[PDB]
This record gives sequence, structure tokens and C-alpha cells, in this order.
Amino acid sequence: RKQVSDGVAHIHASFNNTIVTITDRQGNALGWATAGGSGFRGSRKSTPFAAQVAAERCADAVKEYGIKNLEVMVKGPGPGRESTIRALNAAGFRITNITDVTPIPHNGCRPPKKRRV
Amino acid sequence: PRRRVIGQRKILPDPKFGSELLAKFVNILMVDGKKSTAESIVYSALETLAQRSGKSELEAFEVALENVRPTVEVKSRRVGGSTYQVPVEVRPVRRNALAMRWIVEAARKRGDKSMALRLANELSDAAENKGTAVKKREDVHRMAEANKAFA
Amino acid sequence: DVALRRFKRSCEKAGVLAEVRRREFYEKPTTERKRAKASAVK
RNA sequence: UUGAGCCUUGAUGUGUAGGAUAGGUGGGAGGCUUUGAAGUGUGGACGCCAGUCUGCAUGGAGCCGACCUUGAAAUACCACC
RNA sequence: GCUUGAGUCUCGUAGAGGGGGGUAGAAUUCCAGGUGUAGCGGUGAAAUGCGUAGAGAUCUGGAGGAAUACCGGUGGCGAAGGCGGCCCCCUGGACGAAGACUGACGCUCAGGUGCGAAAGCGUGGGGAGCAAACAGGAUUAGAUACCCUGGUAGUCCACGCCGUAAACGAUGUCGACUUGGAGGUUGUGCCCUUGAGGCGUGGCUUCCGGAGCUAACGCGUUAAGUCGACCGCCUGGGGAGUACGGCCGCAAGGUUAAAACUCAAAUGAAUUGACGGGGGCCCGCACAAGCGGUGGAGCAUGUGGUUUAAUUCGAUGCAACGCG
RNA sequence: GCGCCGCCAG
RNA sequence: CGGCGAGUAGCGCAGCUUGGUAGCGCAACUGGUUUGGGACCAGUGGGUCGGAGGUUCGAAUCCUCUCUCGCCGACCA
RNA sequence: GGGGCUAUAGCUCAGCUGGGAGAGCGCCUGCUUUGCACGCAGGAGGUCUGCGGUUCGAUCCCGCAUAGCUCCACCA
Ligand SMILES: [K+]
Ligand SMILES: [K+]
Ligand SMILES: [K+]
Ligand SMILES: [K+]
Ligand SMILES: [K+]
Ligand SMILES: [K+]
Ligand SMILES: [Mg+2]
Ligand SMILES: [Mg+2]
Ligand SMILES: [Mg+2]
Ligand SMILES: [Mg+2]
Ligand SMILES: [Mg+2]
Ligand SMILES: [Mg+2]
Ligand SMILES: [Mg+2]
Ligand SMILES: [Mg+2]
Ligand SMILES: [Mg+2]
Ligand SMILES: [Mg+2]
Ligand SMILES: [Mg+2]
Ligand SMILES: [Mg+2]
Ligand SMILES: [Mg+2]
Ligand SMILES: [Mg+2]
Ligand SMILES: [Mg+2]
Ligand SMILES: [Mg+2]
Ligand SMILES: [Mg+2]
Repeated sequence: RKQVSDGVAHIHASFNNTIVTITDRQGNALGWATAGGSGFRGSRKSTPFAAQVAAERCADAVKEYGIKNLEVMVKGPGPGRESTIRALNAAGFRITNITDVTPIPHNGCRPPKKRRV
Repeated sequence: PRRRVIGQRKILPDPKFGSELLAKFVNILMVDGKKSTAESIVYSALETLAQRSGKSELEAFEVALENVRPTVEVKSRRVGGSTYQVPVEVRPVRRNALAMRWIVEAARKRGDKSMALRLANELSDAAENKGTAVKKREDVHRMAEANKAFA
Repeated sequence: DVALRRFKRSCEKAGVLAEVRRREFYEKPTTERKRAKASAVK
């Protein structure tokens, strides 16, 4: 198919879920997987394992593109910031960079109100 | 227990074969302290298992155990007011304890004539799979695989 | 795969995400900033 | 750019037996045949990786047929799809 | 008259002090495209919601509002309320240094006047995010809540009004005096400044603690100590900071402020316990790991009840019920 | 995640 | 006066159209859980379908009359 | 009317495939928990009605039978 031998894995690690989107360097998505879509729901969905499994399922579904080197970009606090990067390496990619791109406002917009649980 | 965390003791070897493993198996099978009754049932059932499948007496027994011994099982942890069914590696002693308990439990459910037949069939079943004890093992593994997230 | 990204600890990245999750009323930060440094004592 | 039709020329078909990823039949006994073959290098092609389909090279005239195993038997060529 | 209180001038210093204008970067949301495909989001778990009409994710471009990460500090400034990116303009105060100047010009302050968080109100703008009200989803016996998904006033700006807050140090202002210790911050003087030294002297400020004080807790040179000047305020709990009247306000309400009636208390601090869905550490067949029962059947036995002439009396959560 | 209540005098 | 509708378990309601067998929630009952109440859990039970007559082998169900209770109409003068 | 379409677990819905009945929620056990939910793992549960076609057609040619579905409707 396309000549993509070096892309970027975008890891969106929320508290509730992990989305892994592999893309070319220009930012066009090639494939993706989520902890939510990998047969993990509710409490199991928000685990480092479900994120691992998602990263496995995302490594598959960019086999056709023929990627070898990927930079990793990790958003979010959630479980599976790190279990996702391990899984990408274990799936036989050459991890090149690991940036963190969690957006911090320099003050900015008022967050929602504190939960009273 | 809280303080002194000691248990178990010396056992005699099986009279016939000289196997502590097999002596435990008799104890699982025994009821109401009728050990003579139990070891008669085991020997009858092993005799049949030996002539049926070939092999030695204990060699046939161990093969049945190999196919029912669980590797992992779910526990319960309570982290922050929330019960997770965490899978934990079952120790070697408990490994064959559950194996032996599930075989006996299965054998007592079967609707054959003698316990010795019931048991012999269940040992044969276990050695080839398809039995109720191997279903227990399989079920225990599926439970543990489902909760691999909580490790 | 040495994964020593302790630079995230250095930038207190996870720290800053946790504090920004919900609004802290000015009164509440003041109280915890005062309680933080009263506790910082021999 | 992008479909839709049509023409022409190519490629394509995974019961279980299994030369073995078999659409129906004949003018039906061979032809594509030194606008070169046995065997091997490479690439394209799909995949239920078993395998087949071949271009470009090289080697440089031989691969091949119908038998015996199957519901279905030549795809030995060709012709109607 | 005098210069010690108070003030003026000179030279500097630090500062989120105030008003006005400008601008920067991050982030959220929305909009338009590209890539891409079945989930996203959310929770304790869900669902509502969003998504094949292509969401979420990712990249590009644009719009717009609000707030200024790090610095950042029991740091600073301000009468208090308060004030935090950077730049400029206008402007207030504080402190230090020596020296000159005026000559008690001071302190306090009823009434009065001004300033005064947030919410709220008026008119006109603005509106990203957040979010009373509201709606739906949950939870629950119910759930007009807490949790979730949305979401309007409002939050933002201009001008005006309101005049209140646990507007707190629950501590009025001014002045004097009275053992110490460790810091922070900001000046300034002297000394081999001989390297993020040493010895002084000011201002502001944090913590500890001595005498003293205090019901105690604590306060302790920034006093709640020892005194002086002036002001404000209190007089049992409730009724009530309410009613009536006045004044103020567009309104909401504010402010001033009773009485009848009712009770023998209400209250502060500290003490011993007990308790906690507070914390820490421990134990017991408490749980877990197991094995065998009870609850179903028939019968024995005790009890409740009912019945009876009488069904003698007692035992009644655990710790009465095969018990006296 | 859910956990409401405890008549009068003594 | 005329018209429509309703009458089913203690209460609130399905079922009737289209004949065979009456449901549902709450309440009530017994047991369990609690020191005890509530809640919760597990077991039960309780109606001949307002009254009468008719058709039918058989009527809550279809037809007729009646009682009770609602609702609507009662206009032009 | 004449056509073209779907009509499968009790509910739900895919099954381009001529080599076959699958998921989630109910219901039944087991683990689970102070119980209760919550969650997790097993387990049952049958493909309008007939022919044709055969190498097998929940799956296709053909004809009927169903509710759904739109078009003609001066259907006189
Ligand atoms: K200034
Ligand atoms: K909101
Ligand atoms: K709004
Ligand atoms: K004391
Ligand atoms: K009084
Ligand atoms: K008229
Ligand atoms: Mg005054
Ligand atoms: Mg305001
Ligand atoms: Mg306004
Ligand atoms: Mg306005
Ligand atoms: Mg909300
Ligand atoms: Mg006041
Ligand atoms: Mg204040
Ligand atoms: Mg006061
Ligand atoms: Mg004054
Ligand atoms: Mg002190
Ligand atoms: Mg008043
Ligand atoms: Mg008044
Ligand atoms: Mg136990
Ligand atoms: Mg009994
Ligand atoms: Mg008695
Ligand atoms: Mg007594
Ligand atoms: Mg007792």
C-alpha cells in the first residue's frame, strides 16, 4: 500500500480509557485501537493491561503500511502511559523518541467543580 | 491465622506404593475416618486405571493430575472499597490439593455403580480430558484470564 | 526499553494534570498553602 | 479528478478424497511450441501459507497426456461461458 | 520661647499599591478542511449523551472569550476590601541615609463623609470555559440531593446602584515602658571586599518561648504584660437583630430598634470516659482456607401461641427455648 | 456504590 | 330530559374488542436478616368479575334490562 | 392492483459467502461480596410455508403463503 516505514504513535491516556493512534510523520492516521474496543469495559478498561492489549491491536492493523521506527507521543495522566510504550517496543517497532504532550494551560480556562463523593 | 502461621504435619506413605502424594489422595476421598474403606476404593480404581490405559499405577495417576492441576486462580483483594478478582499463582502444594479435590468431587457426582468405578472413569477422563474435573480447571483458567487486567 | 522518563517527575507533569482536574476556590489553595508550610517544620 | 455502461485484451475460482486453492462440454490425440525448454535467480499476485499465477533475467531446447486415487476428470491445447 | 512629638526638603531603595492603554504565549471551545474507522464519553457500576449522516483520535488553517503555568515563598504591596504574564503612560504610599528647615502645627473622634469581597439590581455590550435555575440519566424506601450528561442567568467589560460577609487576628486607634532565641524580607554604615565573609544600625514580617497576665486554652516587645488619651460596644437564654415607626434603596433588602410572653438555665475553657462510616498498632474458628452440619422430611424434646375445668410456677436477644 | 430510625418518666 | 362511559382481590389498575385459562403493582400473611423497627431477601395466600335475565355445551368476555357512580349536551326564541 | 423487499434463540439483530445459525439483554448454576447490587466464567434455548436444484443451499432459480412498503387509482 503506502510507503510508511517511520510513523508516530499518539497515546491518549485518560483516566477512563487509552486510545492508540499510529500515524505518519505528517499526522495522517494509519490505524488505531482502544482499550475500550479491545474487549475491556468499565473497571478493566482503565488498566495498564487493557492499554497494552490496545497497543498490540494497533501494531496489528498497521502491518500493511510496513512501519519500523516510531516516535511516541503520550498525552494524559491515565494508566497505560507506559504499558502502551512497552507494548509498541515488544511488537517489534524501533522506539526512537518519547515526547510527552499533555497540554497544560498557562492559567487559562476554569476547570469543572470538585466532585463531592 | 494472625500470629502462628504453621500448619500440616508428617503423613505415612501409601502402604502399597509408598507415595505421600497418593496417601493424601486417600485422605481427600476418606469420609468419617474410614481410611480402610477409602484406600480399598483407591487401589481398586487405580488397578482398573492401570490395566485400562496401560502405564504404571502411580504413572497413570500422575497423568490425570497433570491435566487437572490449576496454574492460576482468582482471589479477592479490596484495594479502595472495591473487590477485584485478582488472578494469583497457585503454589505447588495447593496445585495438587485442588487437583485431588476436584477429581474426588467429580467422581462423587458421576452415576456409575461403585465409587471405585466412578473414580476410575474420572481418572481416565482426566487423563484424556472431557471430564468434570478438567472442566473445573478450564473454568478456573477462564476466570483467571478474564481478570488478567487486575495483576 | 529502559523507559527512565523520570523527566516527567522533573517537569511535575502528572502533578499539574491532577491539580487542574477540578477548580480549587481561591480560599481552598490559600488554606492548603498555609497548612503545607506549617507542616514543613522540625 | 471521479464513478456508470460498453468494447477489446489480460488476471480469478480453497466440500472431503487429494499428482491437487476442480465453471459446463465438445471439433475432442497432443500443442504455447529454437516471436527457444530443462532446472534455478528476482519481482508482481492473492491467501483458509497449503500453494498457484507468472513477467523480467539466467540457464539455453525440453517441460509434457490422457493413467491410479474423486460428487465433479483434463486446464494435452482450443472453443461456448 | 525651645526641639525631643508632628510635619517639609534633598538623594536613593524595594514593591501583584491604584487608574488607563497595548501586547504575548499556553490551553479550552467552536468553525472549515485532510488522514482514518467503530467506537467515544462517562461512572463505584451504569445510563442519558455523542458516533457509520464518519464520532473519538490525529494534522492543518481560522475565529473568539476568559485567565495568566513555571517564577511563587507562613514572599511583597495596600486603610480595609483587596492586588499576580510582559510593555508603556498617569498616579498614591512606605522605608533608609546623612544634613537643612518649621516650631506642638498633636492624638482620638459622636454626628458627618468616603472607600468597601461575593452574590444581587439597572442600562448597554460581550460570552470561550465554568455554572445557580432548569431538563434528562442514575442512586435510593423516596432523592425536589450528593454522582453523570446537558445547560440559562451569572461569572467578563462600561457606567450607575446595593453597602453586606466567619468584611477574622472573631483582638479599635495613638503613644510610652518591660528578659530572650531561630528565621524571612527590605535598607544602610564600618571592617584584609581579600570567594554566594565578619561586626553594627533601621523598617516590615514568621515561628518558638521568659516574667507577667489569663477561667482555662493561650498571649507573650507585632501582648491578651505594665500604663496613659479618646472612641465603639456588652449586661441571662429564647422571643429578635424580629415587629412597629423613621431614614436609605429600583428591588432584593440595609440601618436604627422594642414589647408582651416563656424558661432556670443558656454559655466558655478544660477533665475523665464512651463513641466515630477518625488515625496507628495488636488479638480471638472473627474472617479467609477447609471439613461436616442446621434451615426441607419423619420422629424426640423445649418454647411461643391457641385450647382447656386445669393445661402449675419460673427462665425470654447474645447471656431463655433437650433451661430450673 | 448503598448504611434511615430508636416513645414518656426515672 | 337526552347521550356516552365505568363497575374485576383491602386499594389503584390490565384483561372484554376477537367466548375455554382471571392477571399486575401496593397492601396482607409466614419465614429470614437486625439488639429491635424500617428497608431488603425468600416463600405463600386471597377474587367469579355490581344485580338479574338471555344466547351458548360453555359467559368477566356476546345480547337485553336494571342499580350505582362519573362525564358531556340541553341551542333559536 | 401490478412490482420490489425484509420476515432467524423467549425478546433482539447480523449472518454478500452453495460447505454454519452468531452477539448483547432476560432466565439457570458457580465464583463474587458484611450482605445487597455491581462485575466475572460456564450452561441450555431454534432458522415463514412448499417445490425446483442437487456437490450442502438460515442462504439461490421458480411458485405460493404473511404482515410490513411505495408506486399507478377519473381504478366504474
Ligand atoms: K509606583
Ligand atoms: K457543565
Ligand atoms: K451561559
Ligand atoms: K490547665
Ligand atoms: K427574659
Ligand atoms: K344562530
Ligand atoms: Mg462614626
Ligand atoms: Mg459581582
Ligand atoms: Mg448585570
Ligand atoms: Mg449585561
Ligand atoms: Mg452538574
Ligand atoms: Mg455585620
Ligand atoms: Mg477577608
Ligand atoms: Mg467583628
Ligand atoms: Mg483616624
Ligand atoms: Mg508565644
Ligand atoms: Mg431587620
Ligand atoms: Mg426599619
Ligand atoms: Mg468461613
Ligand atoms: Mg427440620
Ligand atoms: Mg409454661
Ligand atoms: Mg423474672
Ligand atoms: Mg441471659
